[PDB]
Formats: sequence, structure tokens, C-alpha cells
Amino acid sequence: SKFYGELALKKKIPDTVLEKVYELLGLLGEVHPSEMINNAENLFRAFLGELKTQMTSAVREPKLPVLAGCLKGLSSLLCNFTKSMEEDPQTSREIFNFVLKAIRPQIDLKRYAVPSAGLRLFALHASQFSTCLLDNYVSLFEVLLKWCAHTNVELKKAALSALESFLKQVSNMVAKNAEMHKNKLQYFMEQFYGIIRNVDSNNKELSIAIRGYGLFAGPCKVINAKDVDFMYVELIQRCKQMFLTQTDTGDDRVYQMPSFLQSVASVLLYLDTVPEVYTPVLEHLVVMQIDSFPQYSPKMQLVCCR
Amino acid sequence: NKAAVVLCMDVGFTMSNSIPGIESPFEQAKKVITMFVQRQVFAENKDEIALVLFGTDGTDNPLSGGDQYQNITVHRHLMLPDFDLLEDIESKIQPGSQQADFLDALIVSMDVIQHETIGKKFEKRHIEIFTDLSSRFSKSQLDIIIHSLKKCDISLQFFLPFSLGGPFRLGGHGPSFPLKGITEQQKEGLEIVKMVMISLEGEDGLDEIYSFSESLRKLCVFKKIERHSIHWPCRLTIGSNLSIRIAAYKSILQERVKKTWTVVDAKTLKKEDIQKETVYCLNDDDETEVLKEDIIQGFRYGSDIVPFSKVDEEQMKYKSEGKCFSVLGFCKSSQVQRRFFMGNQVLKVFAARDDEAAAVALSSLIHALDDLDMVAIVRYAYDKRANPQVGVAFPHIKHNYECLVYVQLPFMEDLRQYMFSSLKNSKKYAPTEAQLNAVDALIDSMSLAKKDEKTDTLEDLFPTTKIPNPRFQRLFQCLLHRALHPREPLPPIQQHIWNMLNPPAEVTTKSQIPLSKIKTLFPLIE
Amino acid sequence: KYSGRDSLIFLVDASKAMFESQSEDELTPFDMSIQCIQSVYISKIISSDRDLLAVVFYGTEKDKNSVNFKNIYVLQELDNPGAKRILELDQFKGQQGQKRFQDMMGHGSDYSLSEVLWVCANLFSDVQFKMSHKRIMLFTNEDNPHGNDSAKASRARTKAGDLRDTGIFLDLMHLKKPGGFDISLFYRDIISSKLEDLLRKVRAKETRKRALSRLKLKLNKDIVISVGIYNLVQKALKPPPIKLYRETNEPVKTKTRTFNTSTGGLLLPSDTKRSQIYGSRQIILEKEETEELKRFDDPGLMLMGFKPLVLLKKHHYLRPSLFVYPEESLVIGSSTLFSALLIKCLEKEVAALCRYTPRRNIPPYFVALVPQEEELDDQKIQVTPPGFQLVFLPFADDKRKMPFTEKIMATPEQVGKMKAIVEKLRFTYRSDSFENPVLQQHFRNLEALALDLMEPEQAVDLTLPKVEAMNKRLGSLVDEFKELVYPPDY
DNA sequence: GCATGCTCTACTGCTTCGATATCG
DNA sequence: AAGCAGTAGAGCA
DNA sequence: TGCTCTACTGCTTCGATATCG
DNA sequence: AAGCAGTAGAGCATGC
Repeated sequence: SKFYGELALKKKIPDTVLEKVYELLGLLGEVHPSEMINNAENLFRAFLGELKTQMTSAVREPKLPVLAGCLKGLSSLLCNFTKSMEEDPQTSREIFNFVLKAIRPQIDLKRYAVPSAGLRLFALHASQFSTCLLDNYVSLFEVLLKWCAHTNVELKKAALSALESFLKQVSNMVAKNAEMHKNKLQYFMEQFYGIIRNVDSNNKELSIAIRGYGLFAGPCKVINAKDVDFMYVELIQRCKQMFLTQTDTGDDRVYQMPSFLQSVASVLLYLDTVPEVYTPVLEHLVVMQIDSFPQYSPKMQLVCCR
Repeated sequence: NKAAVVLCMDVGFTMSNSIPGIESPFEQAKKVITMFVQRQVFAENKDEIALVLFGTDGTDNPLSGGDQYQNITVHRHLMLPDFDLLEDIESKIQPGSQQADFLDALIVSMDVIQHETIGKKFEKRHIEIFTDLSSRFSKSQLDIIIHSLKKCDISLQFFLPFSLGGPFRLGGHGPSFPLKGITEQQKEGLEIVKMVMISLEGEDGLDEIYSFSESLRKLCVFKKIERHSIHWPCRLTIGSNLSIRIAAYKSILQERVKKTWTVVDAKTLKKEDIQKETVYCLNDDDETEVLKEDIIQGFRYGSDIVPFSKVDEEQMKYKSEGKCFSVLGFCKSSQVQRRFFMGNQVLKVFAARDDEAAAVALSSLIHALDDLDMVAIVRYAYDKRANPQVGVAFPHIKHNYECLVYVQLPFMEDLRQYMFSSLKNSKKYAPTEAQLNAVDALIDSMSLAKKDEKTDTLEDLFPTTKIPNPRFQRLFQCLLHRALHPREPLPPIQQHIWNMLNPPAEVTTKSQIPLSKIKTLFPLIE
Repeated sequence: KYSGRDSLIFLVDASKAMFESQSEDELTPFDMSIQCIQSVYISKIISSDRDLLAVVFYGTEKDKNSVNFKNIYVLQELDNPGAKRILELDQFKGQQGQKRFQDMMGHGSDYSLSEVLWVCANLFSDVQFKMSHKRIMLFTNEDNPHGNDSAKASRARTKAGDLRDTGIFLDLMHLKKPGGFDISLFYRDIISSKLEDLLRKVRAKETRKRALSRLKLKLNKDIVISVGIYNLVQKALKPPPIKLYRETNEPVKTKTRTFNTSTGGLLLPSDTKRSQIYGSRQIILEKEETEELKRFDDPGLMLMGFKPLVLLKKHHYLRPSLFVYPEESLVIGSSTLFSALLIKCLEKEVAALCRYTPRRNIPPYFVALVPQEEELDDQKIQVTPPGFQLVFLPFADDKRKMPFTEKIMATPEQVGKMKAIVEKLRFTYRSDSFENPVLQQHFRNLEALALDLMEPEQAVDLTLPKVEAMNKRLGSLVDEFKELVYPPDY
């Protein structure tokens, strides 16, 4: 109540302290929710009204640190205090529109605070939007894929996870009510076939073909159950051709092998009748990864062993 | 006290005349009528507006004699202005065009005024006609209506289209007619309204007629409405005993808007849900919150705080010993110049009233101050509260009034002098003569004041004094917008606002080429 | 510099006959010097309350200095003017103060030489700030203080030269040992009487300098120039009334909140809206809505025509008048365009007309720019700086309407009498000195609490008429001007 | 090969304080 | 917040 | 109904309070 | 506005 009353006063606090007050009010919401069954209700309004008046105002052009503070307060509070499109379908759409306005591709700036915070909040908390995550997807993937080429040493790595959880939480729903979606399924499938065959000039559409292939190998098995069997054969050929024919001496692409192994493993858990000629190449693969442990980074060294 | 304005609006067929593609007169008259009624409903004046709507298909009157008082329809009588009249002016997209005459609306307005007035009197009676002068006339009653308006005191003001005898916007303080608009119906209506207006009041019958160009952008509608002032009695002294009983009144001053923004709470639409508090909380530590009865009003001195709050300062303050309009001294040398005036008002000190020997003495005083540049230093106080002040009493020798005007003056704490560098004998920043002639071409192409009309008295383009105030206009139209359509977002600004505040066109076109000259010759700007 | 401060050291010569009455029962120069020092402090403690003011007596019997010399006693150190410093210092007034200074430090010794100027230099060197003025006020009466030893004279003029080198200047305010200025001696070697500036003339002033706005004037759309909009007549007034706790004698540090929504609780900026009532119907809006309905243009000046200096009547004014000057944060040459525009606007007596929006969101306002050419003289009577000047202009409901329909003519038997009267009352105006009664007596009344001498001090006000000296100066024509043509006659 | 360590200056904000609009 | 001079409501005759 | 104490009342002056460059 | 202070972040030299 002390730090909550200290923003219910008249003018003070030159915003690099109001940043920290908004951060403490959310981190306190994360740890130990025994007392705020009641008071954490109004803290939602205290975040949203301020983020509204900082977002939409034709005069008094917006403030930069207080956006970062209010967003990181919400991305600490939204654990254990969800309001999703199942039980309260208003504030969910409100926060969704607010983060969508917060992640638009500004170009003539440096100021990577609102991109980073909005991307991280969507990344960790992607699962709360269960009807408004499935209808803007070409624009969504285009702006996210724009920011996966953002050329920032801490924001490319912070945006890739957002892309990941976006794909993960759209997959579970397109598999859910099958055969009467029947167009979104076809759209992602016909954008995924051959996009691993892309003779690419980067490393990223490569990896996202890998990841979406290994993830959407699931929902083809309720409908087709033969493209899933063409899958992993196409996949293990298109991954064995990447390194076990050429230049294991000279290459620097050791950084996509966890994506490799997770993709092959997640289709291999759904497969049947593994063709018995490729498993002597799967077993050169995973021992190459067991060898390729000390040229890794911490943080990556844990999902690798996963 | 109470004011009364009656608005005649033509709805006749040629008033339902078409548009060439620049602007339309029926829309213009709608804008002017809604400007007047928004001022009246948003200033809370105790008055009445009435409508006389002539040119509709229908006929509504107690008496409608054949063809006269035909196409006479009433919608709202003399009433205080409200949003019903704005509904009547916004739900009038239909003309329903037919006209019998336009000389019947005046007599039926005078008749309904006189047969409706009982118990609720007025101190002015003003009727404004809005017609484009093409419908038929009838001079059946001329001298009896002239004597009825002369014995009932019904003053009237007349409004005409933009045709008096490049791209004309609304009016940009330039030529009113594009090329031509005079016909014989225009001629006959213009001369009959001219002769009734001279035979009512005289020379202003040729000058109290206004176009829709210069009625939006000027306050000529706002004449014979406002109440004068509060009569100020005081007494001027010279020396021992020159005790002139005197009247003072105010003059030009800063205008402020009277309404205030009441803070309410949302989702309830009542006021009483706010009870603000403040605590005089000496914490300086973990928090201690005290009651009132503890507070000494401490001042700052040198490097510390010194006590002793108020009844002692209320005793040992300055005793002000009464108001005064006294005279300190004089000066034949007019050495109070313009850049020292320094007040926020100006005070017309007029004369005496009521056995005006004192006033003829004051007119003798200013008729002695007239002949040479002799100034008068006068000390003023409103009351016991106001600090006393020095000021200058300028004389004012004019046509129907001989007055004195009081301005303030600085005390010697309110100056400061500070050395700035000289620009004549400056060896670095001296210009060139082609640069000087570029400036002179810019001036003589952007000049606004030149003498003409064969007697070489000065005529000025763009006189920046006659503009109505745009701030309360913009604010009041935005409020009527929001309380009319109760969810729409706010507009951008109107275009007749910038058609009011524009400089004229030919001066811009004349300056187009020397502005290119100054851009092309003067050196780079960052 | 803007945040620069000035400095003053009072060096008192209380040695041989200055502590004596000069065998004169008329005035004593020690009490005169301490009165002048008290006047300086007691003016600059509200005039210019941030400079540095020190008090140092020399020739004393004891010593107090950080190089540890003899006969030299510093008393206070370089700091603000303080009530403690003056309540400490006024214990040396009169003969009671003469005896108290005798017992407290003593008087009379073979005084110093160069070493006291060494003490002044080591007093100025310690201060870590930006000293802008370095002056020494010397209160002495002898004028050959080492007229028996020339080595001390040569060393004193050498050390004074090395104090002049680093930028220290002294102005010895001469006491009156011969009364009149008859000591036309040879003290030209050290220097770079009249005491009235130190005595009276500055009981209520201040010192400050800012710029108030830095805006840009655009002529067409592309020709921009940068002007600083200075303010030169500002209406000073009394300082804000600090709040204070009764017992612990400290500020109160108030705080403010809003609640009781027919539930109690506590509120935020967002829960509440702005509103208005107009007769019967109520409007509601947001704070951004009521702040955005007055939004026209961008900050700066917009050129909207030209006019010569003949239409504007000085019946017409609204506010004080500012002063625009060609600053230096657009280009090296905006000064030159302003100089050319200055020359042409002055010689063809034309004045600019502009629209002016002061800061980020204010409605626009019409101003008129009138030029001004500087005036200086032989002795640098810099009375005007060269530059342009704003005059404001009214719009619509500024000008009200009088009753105004009154016009009566008088008789011309009074004009010569009134010409003689106004030639009797004629004084050449002023340059300064018409000071403020309310602020002035507030200054004196605040002196009489932390200095608490007796009562409210002197409170003359130079804005009253003197009817007693007006009656005899005018003469007995008041009755004939009262009843030459017109009797009131009840 | 990019994984690290190291260095100088323009963008952001801080703080005092003088003015200004505005409320009571 | 704190007076202030016309404008009347009703005691007094 | 004729006179006056008095009970307002719009109407102005000032004094203190956030707002902002 | 007047001044100070920090520092983020892109640009100099050598490393499993």
C-alpha cells in the first residue's frame, strides 16, 4: 500500500523512478500471491489506464521509460493471475491490442525498450489469447519475421522465442477442431512444404522451416496419416544432406542442431515404421551432438540436453 | 437587463438559388445564425431570440391576409436560446421553396412582438433580416410602417450576399463580388430597404447592411446587445481643493472565459463522489500525520527561516488610508513613452454627471492639456485592499467625447537594464545593398497600408483589431459538437476560421517573387 | 557566467587614532565604518543574497589567520550574508562597543604590511567556485601608514601589484579624518569620501537575467530566423509564504489525495473525468480532450504583412511589452538578416505584423514588431539596446462600450490659468526612485523580527502628495479657478 | 569466424528557478 | 477567499 | 402607501496553486 | 532556460 499510494499523489517522480515503481508492483505480484486476491484487481486498472494514456494521445507525444516499466510490470504480474478468452473475454482483447500496437516495426529509432518488452511479454505469455491469436497471422508473422532480422545482439535472441511460442500456441488450436477449420490447416501446410527446400541466403527461414515442420507434423496425423510418413523421410534427408555429406571439417553451423534434434524427435514420436536404412544416420547425428558440447553457450547448454 | 433579437431567415426560391461551385448562400446564412445562437446559449444571457422563417411551403399565422403573410411559418417564438433551436437549424435540410413576398415578415414579427409582450419588458429591440434580394416587393404600407417602427423603436439590421454591385474563399479582406450580381429585383429591393432604413434612422441606413463575407469575420451582429458597465464615482483633487466629482469606466482589457471544468467521477454521472483531502504531513522520517492547528507561516531570510505568521503582519502591514485619484505632479516634456506602460487594463476617466460644472471644469483641464505635449502623473487606488499605484493620464480629444485615459507605470523595483551589443558599429554583421533592396521589395510587395480614394487618406489592408476572438468560438463549437452527437470524436478546425485569420490574397501574390529573391540571394540558413 | 558570484572583503584599519575620537566630539570613525558595513549587509541580504561577504580587522593586538601571522585577525569567512553574522558584528557599536572590542581583541599595534594582502589572497584562493568580482573595501584614514620605512612601502606595492595581476581590485572607501577631501596625496600606486551608495540608495532591489523563450520567426515557409524573446519590465512581488511546524520549527511537506466515491477507498488519475453543465444538459470529457480543444499551431512567429507606424494608437495596449533580439542558434547570419531588416524597417518607418504562438500548446496571438535604435553617448549612456519590440493588440471583447453619449462644451476663460498652473507644477520627470510602499515596509517589517531592534523601522513612501507644500507653491488662485465662471453654490 | 576487450562523443534526462496560467 | 454598492423584503408609520 | 433597516447579489477587487520552459 | 552528468552504443585492436 505504500508504493501503491505513492503513485496516487500529485506531481513528482521524473519517470526513471516511476519505471521502478511500476516494476516493483508487478514483481510483488509474481512472488507470494497470498494477500492480493483483492488488491491485485485494481493494479490491472493502474497498469491499463496509464498504458492507455501513454499510448493514445494526439498531443503530448509518448513517454519512453514508463512504457517499459508498465509492460514489464504486466509481464511480471501475468503469472498466476490470468484473464484469458475463456472466463473474461474483454481485457484479454484489450491487452492483445495494446501489445500489438507496442510491437509495430519502428525503423528510425534506436530505443529498443518497447520492442523488447512487448516481444518478451508475448513470448512468455502467449497462451492467454484463445480466439484473437488466429486471425491476423500473415501480418503477425510478417512483423515478427521482420524483427527476426532486426540486427540487434540482444533482441534477435529475444524475438526468436516469441516466434517460437506463437507457432507453438497456434499449432495446438489448429489441431483442435479439425476439418472445419480446413483452410488455416491448408495454408500453414502449403506454406511449410518446400520452405525447408529453400536455397536460402540466411540461417533463419531455414530454422523456422525446421521448427514449424517438426511442430506441425502433429496435426497432419489426424487427417492424412501418410504425409506424416513422407515426413521424417523428407526431413532426415533434408537434414543429412546439410552436413553429413559435406564439409564437417569446414562449417560454422553447429548452432541449429538442437532445433534439428527437437524436430526429428517430435516427428519421430508420431511416426510408425521407421524405414530402417536412415537410423544409421540418426545415430551419426546424435553422437555428433554429444561430441559438440563445449562449443556452446550457457543457457543454450540446457535446452541442448533437453 | 433583458435583450430581444428577432432573426428573419429567407427560405424563398431564389434564396434557394443554386451554387456556381465556390460557396452557397443558404449554408452561409445557416452558419451565421448558428454562430449567433451558440454565443447566446453559451454566454447565459437573459434575453430572447425568435425566428421568422419565410419561404417554406406552409402558412402559419393568426392572420394571413390573402397573398400577404403567405409562406409564413413559425417554429420558435421569443425564448431563451436552447438546443431546440440548434435542432431546428440542423434538421432544416429542406427548403420547400415558394415565396409570396419578403416585406410581410417584418410587420408580422413586429405584430407578434407587440401582441406577446406583457410583464416582461426589454431595453433594446433588434431584428436582423437574412435575404439574397431577388423575390418580389409590395409597397402597400410604407409610411404607416415607418411611423410604427419610429414610435415603437424596433431597430433593424440587414444582410446581403457577397455581391455588392483569384479564388474568392469566403472573404479574405478583399473584393466582395467575383464579377457581377446586380439585376432589377436586386435594384428595387435594395432601394426600398435603403429608403426605409434612412427614413428610420439616417446615414447608418447606408452602412448598417452587411454581407456574409464580413459578418462571420466581424462582430457587426454584436451591436446593440451588450450592457455598458458599472458607473464609477470617485473624486479628483489638485492641491488643496479642486474636488471634482468624477465618473470612471473601464476600457480594453484581457478577456477570460467564465465557465470552469467540474471534475466528476466516471460511470456514475453525479458530482458528489469526490471528497478531496490534504494532510500537512511532517514526515521527514517514518510518517507523522498532524491536524491543522500547528501551522506558522514562516518566511525566508538570508540563510534561514524566520517565524511569525499573520495577525502580527495583519497589524504591522502597510496602512492604505483610503482610495485616491490624486495628482502628484506634471511634466510639459512628454517623456512617458510607449515601452513602459505596464498594466493589464486601461481606465477611461470620463467626466462628472448631474450638474456638470465639475465636468465642464474637467473639459477645460483637458482643453488646457491639449495645446502642448503636457503629461499628468496621477496616483490611484481602487480601495483599501489594492496597493497604490502611479500612472499617466493621457488626454483624449475626440468627436462626441472628451475623455482622459489612465494607464499604469513601473515602480523602481520593476525595471532592469542590461547591456546588449550594438549593431550599427558592428564590423562583422553588416549587409549588402542588393540584400537591402531585397528587403525593400519584400516590404513594398507585402505592404498593407496605402493611401488612395483621391484624397490620399490612408486605407489599410488587414486591420488586426476587428477580429472576433477565435478561442471561445473554437471551444464553444467543440462543446456543441460533443453535446450534439454524444459519441463522435472531435473535428479538426473549421475553414471559415482560417478564412477569417488569413492575410489577403493579392499581397501574397505580390510578395511571391521578392520572397523568391530573398531565398535566392540571402546566405544559407543552417 | 550565468551562475557566477561576486565577492567582497571588508578590511578595517582600527589602529591608532581611528579608535580615538580624533579629539572630536562630533563623529567617531570606527562606529561609522561598522554602520556602513551593517548597511551593506542589511541591504544585500535581500538584494543579491548569494554573494560572498567577509569581515577582517587588521592592526589588532591578537592574531587569527591560517598562515599564523601577527596583528591580523580574520573574524568570519566567505559565505552568504547571515543574520548571525550581523547580530554578532553589531556588538562593536558606540563606546560600549569600543570597550567591548578592547576587551575582546584590543586595539593598537604596529600593523602589517604586504602580509594582510597575503591573507586576502589566501582567503580568496580557498573558494572552489567561479568568482566574477574580486573587490576589497578598505576602511582607513591615514594616508602614509609606512612613512618611515621604504622597504615596507616597496614590498607593499610589489604585493599589491601581484594581487592586481591575478585579478583582485581594491576601492578604499575613505573615512573623514580631515572631513573634506584635502588629502591629495600620492596613493596612485595601489588603487585602480563619498559614502551615499553604501548608506541609503538600495533598500529594495534584486538582480537576475534570463531569456523567457527562444522562438523562431518564419517569413514565407522556408526563411526562418531565430530570436530570443527577453522580458525587461517584470513586476517583482513578495516571496512565497513557506509553511512551518510549530514545535520542531521545520517545513510541513504537505500531501494530497482524492477519495470518497460513496464507498471511500482511494482514486487514481484515470477513474475521474472532466465535465461541464450548460443549463440542463451535462457534458463529460477527458483531460486530454479539454487540453486538446485549444490547439492551433506550433511555437514561433509567423510573418503576416507589414504596416507603417501611423495606424496604431497608444490608446490600444493589453499587456506589458517584451523585446526580441537576434540570437545565435540557427545560423551565423540571422544577425545579418535582422540588421538589414532593422535598417529598412527603421528608415521607411515600417513595423512588422506577426502571429505569435508562445509555447507548445497556446492559441495564437497577433503582435506588432516596432524597431528600436540604440542610444549611447560619450560617457557610455547606454540607455537603449538595438533590437525589435513587441506590442500586443486586442481582439473583440477587450474593448467594451461606455455610456459615452455625453458632450458638453466649456468656456475659454480657464486655459491661461491652467497653463500657469501646470507651468507652476512642472518638474522634469524621473530616471529612477519611486519605490514600492507595500514591498518596502514588508522588507523593513521582516528586518524587525530576525534583527528585532525596536519596532517597525522607517517607512517613508515617495508616492504621496504634499498638499501643505502645494498650497503655498500654487498660491491664492484656487478660489478664482473655482469660481471664475461656475459657482457650485449648493 | 565471429567471440571478446576496450574507448570517445551525441541523446536522454536532472535540477533549480523564473514565469505564467489558473483557481479561490 | 474577502469586501461592495445597487436592489429589494418587509419592519415602522 | 411613504420611509428605512436590512437581507441579498451579481460583481468586482485581490491571495494561493499547480504548469511549464 | 541554464547548466551538469551519465551512458548507450557504435567504433579501435587481439583471441578458442
